[PDB]
Amino acid sequence: MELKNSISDYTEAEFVQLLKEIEKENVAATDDVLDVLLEHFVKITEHPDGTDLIYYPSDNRDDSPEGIVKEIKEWRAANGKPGFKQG
Amino acid sequence: RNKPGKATGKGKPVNNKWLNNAGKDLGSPVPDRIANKLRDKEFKSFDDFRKKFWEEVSKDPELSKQFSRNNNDRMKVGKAPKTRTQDVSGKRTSFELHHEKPISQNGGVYDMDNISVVTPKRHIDIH
Ligand SMILES: [Zn+2]
Repeated sequence: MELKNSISDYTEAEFVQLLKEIEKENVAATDDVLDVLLEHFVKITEHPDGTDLIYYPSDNRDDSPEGIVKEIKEWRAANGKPGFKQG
Repeated sequence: RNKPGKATGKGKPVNNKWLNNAGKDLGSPVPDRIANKLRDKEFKSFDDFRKKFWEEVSKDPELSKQFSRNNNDRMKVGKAPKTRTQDVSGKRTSFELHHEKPISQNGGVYDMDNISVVTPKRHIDIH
């Protein structure tokens, strides 16, 4: 799909779309496409937790795409890193 | 890959932290509750087994509750749950089914008492 190479090209609605794609590839027969999107999520978010944000959510937030987005925003803003595109 | 057979084993008792933290080593056994479901059943190949092993694991209301929603969807279709980034090795990022007694020496492919769940870092280690 339309994969952006930076978290700031992604609006929140768009990043949430990438999370549903992953969830979709999560139940596909193989992990071929899924493991590719997961390496991208890992690189564009830059969070040290990595895939753990999706498969091992922190008990301090919701286990949902919104809960995931929140943690990325919070960790990115708290570290002085550009956020999600505005528009 | 492998040859058919009937799953056998008593399985072992586990708490509500089955894979996460272990009360024993870095290897988790086949929950006895799970072994009771796959016992005396034939599988075309060991992969057919692992495939169904994970399926049941997601039908159990006590063990599934210990996995994220995403890791739960994986097991429901028969895929091994993803490990934590720190237990991953290479392209192996999923939980693996190891054999205590190699298919070589005494075989035992569906011997649920001969199978333990492990992480790549571990399996690769204990090899
Ligand atoms: Zn092995």
